[PDB]
Amino acid sequence: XCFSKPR
Amino acid sequence: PAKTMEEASKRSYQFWDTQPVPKLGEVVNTHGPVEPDKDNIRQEPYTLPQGFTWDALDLGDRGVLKELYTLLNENYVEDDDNMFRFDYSPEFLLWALRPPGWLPQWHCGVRVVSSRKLVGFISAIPANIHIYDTEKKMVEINFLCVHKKLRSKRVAPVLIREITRRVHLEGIFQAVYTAGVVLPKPVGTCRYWHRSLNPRKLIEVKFSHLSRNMTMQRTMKLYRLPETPKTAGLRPMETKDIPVVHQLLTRYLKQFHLTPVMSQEEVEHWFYPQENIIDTFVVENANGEVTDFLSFYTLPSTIMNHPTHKSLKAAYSFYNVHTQTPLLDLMSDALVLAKMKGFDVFNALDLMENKTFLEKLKFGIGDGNLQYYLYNWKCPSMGAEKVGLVLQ
Ligand SMILES: CCCCCCCCCCCCCC(=O)SCCNC(=O)CCNC(=O)[C@H](O)C(C)(C)COP(=O)(O)OP(=O)(O)OC[C@H]1O[C@@H](n2cnc3c(N)ncnc32)[C@H](O)[C@@H]1OP(=O)(O)O
Ligand SMILES: [Cl-]
Repeated sequence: XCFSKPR
Repeated sequence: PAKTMEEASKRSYQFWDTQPVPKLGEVVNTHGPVEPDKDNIRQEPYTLPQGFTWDALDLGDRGVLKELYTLLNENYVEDDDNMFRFDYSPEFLLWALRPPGWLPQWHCGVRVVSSRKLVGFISAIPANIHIYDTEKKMVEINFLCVHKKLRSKRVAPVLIREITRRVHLEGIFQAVYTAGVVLPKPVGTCRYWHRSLNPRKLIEVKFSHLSRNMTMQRTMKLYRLPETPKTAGLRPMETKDIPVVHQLLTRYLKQFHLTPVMSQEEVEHWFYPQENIIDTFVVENANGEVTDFLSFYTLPSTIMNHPTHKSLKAAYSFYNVHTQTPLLDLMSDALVLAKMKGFDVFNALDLMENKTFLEKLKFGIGDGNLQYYLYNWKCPSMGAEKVGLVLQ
């Protein structure tokens, strides 16, 4: 539901 | 949109102010509906802009399923910098959209009248939800999508109102959903974390890049994994395991404040392994007793505008239940299994007890918050570690 990638 | 609570404080929500949700600003000290159940429901579908029509999608029609795949593959959620887009497969969509109790009218599409092109979608599936001391029949809302050429034209508020109407017609008045944007009003805020499995690929596609200061060599060695899991008696879930997986999950989830309440049929649907959709492994011990299980689902993404790498293969932590095997050992085996199956990255939220293993297993914190929301239900917010609910 929400596309994350490493901070 | 507003992705932080900062940019959201500075916004006015013309649509969400009309809806039975709490205000962003207020803080909640009560438990219960925002408004009473309606005993008469609008019979007519809401009006769409001229040239568009409602169409309920029969996903049993392979051609219709493919139209939905294409709409989502081209227009659904992207990362913050427009580098990756979710690429839900057709078979995954069938899994997520036809659980027990699914209704065809809750697969709510929008089409162009002339061309019949699918340009909008929203869905609802029924679920029993345990929220603090209350259990409610609800729907889960998923896959809200408006074609890119049709955006910023109020189509999304109409899709929300129309699925609300169709859910009300069936006597359900609460819903649960998630989003990467901040809206009135999150019941909990979770953070995605990422575990590199194929760090080479992840860096050449700029999903991640080298921590300072580290070589590609150090980075690979840091993320290497065993070639086989370590836990004794780990094996794929089978039909005979459905009751005990149901029992384990039910007891494990009682310790959290927002959870699903699954029937045994729903347990079979959500956990019985399907290649390229959902993987579930149980621990059968030396006495033949199933004492733990781990699960993760398959959700790849399109890599946009890239000449050589077209897709990222992501695994997502689903539900992990431990009663004898340490959670850390369970999740370490999940990483190994994902690596074996060809996944490039393993994603997990910081909900349930995941914070106890994320850093130790070398997850890196992501840039994405996943907000959890209830519709027409007022209750105190909770910390991520009390959220015991995972959606697709
Ligand atoms: C009882 C049953 C009840 C069931 C209903 C329960 C509620 C379900 C609610 C939906 C749960 C979905 C769960 C999932 O699937 S979360 C996934 C959301 N999907 C995507 O992000 C796919 C890619 N994006 C899109 O396709 C479009 O940007 C969307 C579809 C978002 C339209 O976007 P567009 O740019 O064309 O906007 P507009 O001009 O049409 O309309 C603007 C209004 O839309 C509000 N908005 C924007 N994004 C979201 C969002 N993600 N959730 C809820 N509301 C959202 C926005 O704040 C504004 O309201 P306000 O700012 O004026 O107040
Ligand atoms: Cl269907």
